[PDB]
Amino acid sequence: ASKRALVILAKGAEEMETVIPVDVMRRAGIKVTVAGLAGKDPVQCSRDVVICPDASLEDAKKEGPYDVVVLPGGNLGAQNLSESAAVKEILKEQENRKGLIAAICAGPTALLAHEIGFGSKVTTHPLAKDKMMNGGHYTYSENRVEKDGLILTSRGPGTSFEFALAIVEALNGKEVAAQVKAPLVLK
Amino acid sequence: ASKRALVILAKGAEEMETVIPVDVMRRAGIKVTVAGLAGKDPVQCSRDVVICPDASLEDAKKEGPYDVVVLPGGNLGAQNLSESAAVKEILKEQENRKGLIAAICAGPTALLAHEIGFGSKVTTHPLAKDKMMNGGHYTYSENRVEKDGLILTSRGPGTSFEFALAIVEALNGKEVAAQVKAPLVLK
Repeated sequence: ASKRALVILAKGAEEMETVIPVDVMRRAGIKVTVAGLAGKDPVQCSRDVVICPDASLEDAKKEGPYDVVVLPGGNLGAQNLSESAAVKEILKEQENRKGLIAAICAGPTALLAHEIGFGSKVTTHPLAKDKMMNGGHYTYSENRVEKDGLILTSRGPGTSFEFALAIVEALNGKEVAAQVKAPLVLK
Repeated sequence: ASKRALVILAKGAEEMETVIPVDVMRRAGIKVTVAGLAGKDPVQCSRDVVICPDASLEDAKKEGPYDVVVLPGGNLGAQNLSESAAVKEILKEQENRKGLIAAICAGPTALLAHEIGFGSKVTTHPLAKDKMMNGGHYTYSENRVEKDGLILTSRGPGTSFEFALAIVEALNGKEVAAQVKAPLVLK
């Protein structure tokens, strides 16, 4: 049986932070659903790459549970995630059921919006720190990837491989992460 | 005036190797055209990410010249590039006019197919070396990014940031590459 990932794709998502996790997770044999927040229409990412989701979020949320819920960054994508009642519900259920939640760059600020994982040690993009830390509900880290229990965070486009491989390790183990990593030609 | 890039997107392209250069180049203020080899329909990449091109290659090739032509990798994407007469023409014109050609992973094997840049020092994905070296028409390198004149090559998903930043440096200079790099949170 394979593990399953839900990647929530909103307008303004950082496309590198979307595609790197999707691709790496699929290399790991994870069943990944790219779910469009706004429906199954194509999504215009932050740098104008247009990605066709696998499903609407509306549909995908009925086909859970997922072993991980992934929140890409990009300032405007994260804002859309933060404003969504559907995202709130998905994250609250995931946290209740002790499933992994993984967010990168500005993505963790949706955790704040939805009151998820308070008390966790987290990282974000440097420019998103102040937003994440408003109210002091998290403890900040400058590590490239941070994991505190079921809350997995990371910093930016350039940490996306490390983030994705951390998700793979959490779901499928160290050996699978190492096997997936080698063909990537990472430093 | 801005520099212009043509990114040729075929079925089976490695989506990370497509999106990272597009996004990084747009961050650099380059005007990037994502051109679908087979037309302007959505393209199913190697790990099933579906990208909507900006234009068909047929249309985009009429709107040149481009300061760089970029060939993503992915074994099957590169095969499609290698089999295309339109790609052959584009690359031969680009080489004739002394414009940059940038190829990553399996992508450089399309240079071999189209008889482009013979004698150049090149790199590829490790698994693509034998194909690239058939006939001894290039000199092989294990550097993460290799540049020999107007032939710029790189190795894999994990070298895509370095590849993209090398394109930015070649087109817009070292200072712009450094400015674009810093917000990425690269090591």
